[PDB]
Amino acid sequence: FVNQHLCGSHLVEALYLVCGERGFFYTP
Amino acid sequence: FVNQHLCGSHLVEALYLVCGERGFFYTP
Amino acid sequence: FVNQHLCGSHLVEALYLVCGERGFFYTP
Amino acid sequence: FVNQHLCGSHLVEALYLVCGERGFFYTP
Amino acid sequence: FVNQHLCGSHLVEALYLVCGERGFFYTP
Amino acid sequence: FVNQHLCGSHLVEALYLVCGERGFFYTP
Amino acid sequence: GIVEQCCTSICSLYQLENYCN
Amino acid sequence: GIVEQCCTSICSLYQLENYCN
Amino acid sequence: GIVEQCCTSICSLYQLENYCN
Amino acid sequence: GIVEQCCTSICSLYQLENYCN
Amino acid sequence: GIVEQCCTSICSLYQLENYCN
Amino acid sequence: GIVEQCCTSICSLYQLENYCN
Ligand SMILES: Oc1cccc(O)c1
Ligand SMILES: Oc1cccc(O)c1
Ligand SMILES: Oc1cccc(O)c1
Ligand SMILES: Oc1cccc(O)c1
Ligand SMILES: Oc1cccc(O)c1
Ligand SMILES: Oc1cccc(O)c1
Ligand SMILES: [Cl-]
Ligand SMILES: [Cl-]
Ligand SMILES: [Zn+2]
Ligand SMILES: [Zn+2]
Repeated sequence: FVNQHLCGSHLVEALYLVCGERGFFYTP
Repeated sequence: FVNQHLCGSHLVEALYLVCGERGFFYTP
Repeated sequence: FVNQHLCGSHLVEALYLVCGERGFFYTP
Repeated sequence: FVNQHLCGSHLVEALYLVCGERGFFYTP
Repeated sequence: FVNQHLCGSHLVEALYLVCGERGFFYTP
Repeated sequence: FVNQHLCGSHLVEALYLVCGERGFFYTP
Repeated sequence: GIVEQCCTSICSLYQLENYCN
Repeated sequence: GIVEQCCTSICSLYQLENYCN
Repeated sequence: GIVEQCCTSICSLYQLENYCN
Repeated sequence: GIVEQCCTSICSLYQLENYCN
Repeated sequence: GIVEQCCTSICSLYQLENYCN
Repeated sequence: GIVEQCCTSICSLYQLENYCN
């Protein structure tokens, strides 16, 4: 639903910042 | 170093949109 | 309402990415 | 080419905020 | 709650743009 | 001048995430 | 148009592309 | 302050500007 | 996983860090 | 265009308003 | 990697799709 | 300031925390 899709996008930005040069897999 | 860092941020958002339910992997 | 305003902002980023060198008109 | 592309992304968000209900046009 | 956290993040971007070289304090 | 401006935008989002309930100050 | 359509259901990139020029 | 005000109604750029330094 | 966890409560940076590689 | 004007100098909000509909 | 390919040239959506799971 | 320190080198989250209230 739209709210979950929009939250994800914020979630990936937060992961980008936290994970740094480690990276991440994103699976929703 | 700031440019690659800021580029990655954009990259992550684009991968989020293009990958949908598959998710993606981000390796810096 | 706030939720629609916030959704729009995501919507324009998604259009930017999809439309590429074609561009878009955004009308809410 | 990446710099204009990443600039456009910011441009689009700013136009969204400044234009409100009028919307805007984005031509790259 | 998640919705308020997400709204904040949009709020700081809008303040960045409006306030310009003046800056701002953000207190939630 | 555009580069510092676009960097600030990213900076603001990162400060939002790292500071949580404390908030932050942004001085350009 | 776009807001009523894409803020009520997730629009795919194919749906969004209809709004391009 | 800002969250109670601007996450319950759309704040215009003029409303937001009150929070500038 | 991440969406059910972090879209229902605010995940801190410490919670998010669990999803890093 | 907006990219020539506003990716080479910082455009004000007033200047950006020239690209509203 | 994606940073070498896509921070030095503009990657299309098709190209970005190579980094989906 | 933050722009001098953090737009010329990548600031860690620890370093960014120096600009919290
Ligand atoms: O339905 C939507 C709403 C906002 C962004 C997006 O990619 C899709
Ligand atoms: O009321 C709001 C909330 C968030 C961003 C914005 O521009 C306005
Ligand atoms: O719980 C969340 C959801 C999205 C972004 C974030 O930093 C935390
Ligand atoms: O000149 C610019 C470029 C990008 C965003 C901003 O709003 C101003
Ligand atoms: O080549 C790129 C770099 C960053 C975002 C974009 O999606 C494409
Ligand atoms: O050094 C920086 C610059 C911008 C965002 C980031 O969080 C770190
Ligand atoms: Cl949102
Ligand atoms: Cl950028
Ligand atoms: Zn959002
Ligand atoms: Zn950027």
